[PDB]
Amino acid sequence: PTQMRDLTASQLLDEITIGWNLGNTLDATTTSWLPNPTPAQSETAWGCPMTTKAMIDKVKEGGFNTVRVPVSWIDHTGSAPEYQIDEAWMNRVQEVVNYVIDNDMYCILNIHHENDWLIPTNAQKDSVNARLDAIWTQIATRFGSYDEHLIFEGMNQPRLVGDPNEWNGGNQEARQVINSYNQTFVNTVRATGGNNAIRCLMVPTYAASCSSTTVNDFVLPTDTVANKLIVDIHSYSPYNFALNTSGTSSFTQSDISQLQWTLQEIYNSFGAKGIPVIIGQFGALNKNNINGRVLWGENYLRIAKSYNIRCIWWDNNAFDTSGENFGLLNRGTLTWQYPELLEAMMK
Ligand code: NA
Repeated sequence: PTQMRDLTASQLLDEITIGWNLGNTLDATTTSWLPNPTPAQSETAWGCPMTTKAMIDKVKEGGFNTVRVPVSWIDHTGSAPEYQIDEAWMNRVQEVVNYVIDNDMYCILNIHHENDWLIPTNAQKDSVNARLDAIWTQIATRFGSYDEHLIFEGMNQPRLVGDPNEWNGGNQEARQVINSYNQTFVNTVRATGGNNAIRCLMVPTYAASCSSTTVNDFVLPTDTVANKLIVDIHSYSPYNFALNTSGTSSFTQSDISQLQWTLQEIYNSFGAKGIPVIIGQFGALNKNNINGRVLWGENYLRIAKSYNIRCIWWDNNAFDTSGENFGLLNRGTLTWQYPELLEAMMK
């Protein structure tokens, strides 16, 4: 176990500058077509090249001092009830985490696309809580020796898949059950002891969404140490410009006003109430609209800083694919594909 400062979440978040997601990488799943992938088969399954320290070096040089490492464990988790995590996968995750930690950066490690089993209903609650404890015990034990620069995030976007309001707050039952899942995660990490007793921990709302219904029903977990919990909100806003592939590519003054209200709501919901909050995912799709995204990006970061809210770009290394093109660092050439946009978010 390494020497660790006893920092509050607010103090830790003030040392972050801006963050970068290693997207569509260790979070890639193959569930429907390749059971039991080896670590490399998963990491490359969605088209990204295998990750290198040189990549993270470049992220740091670009002005980011924090990397979120989204990790999907489902394809690497054994049968119930032991839910043994494949040793080779745990080893590879640790290698990538070390690319960040060895760069003196902050690192956020989570569980990501677990929705096949992580279902927020009363019927599933006991079974899901049992598996959360099984896997977070393994993960927290492997990484317990790390200092304050490593943050555990208990879940990504827990939600009611298939429900008419899946992406609209679900139902009250789902929002309340997610409170139990967040509490189990905190309980499981703290029980491993050591540095994990005072590590900062991140928890999402329903779908990591900030809205009246997800905020109203949210219950901050009870903890065994003071001021170590952080809420993660994902906010690809304004929606029509930043997230909707069939929405406008123009960014207007009205969009600036909407962004002001949206990020203000994140602050008023959590930071204004003594709950530290981070925007763990944000971005704007490539719509062949560099001038629009530059104006969007300058205003997003300006407003975020005015509420002291840190932001983490979702970088999925996709530029002109058939899908969501949120790439920023071209991993194939180790070059920034849209340097104007990087500068807009670093100024
Ligand atoms: Na599995």
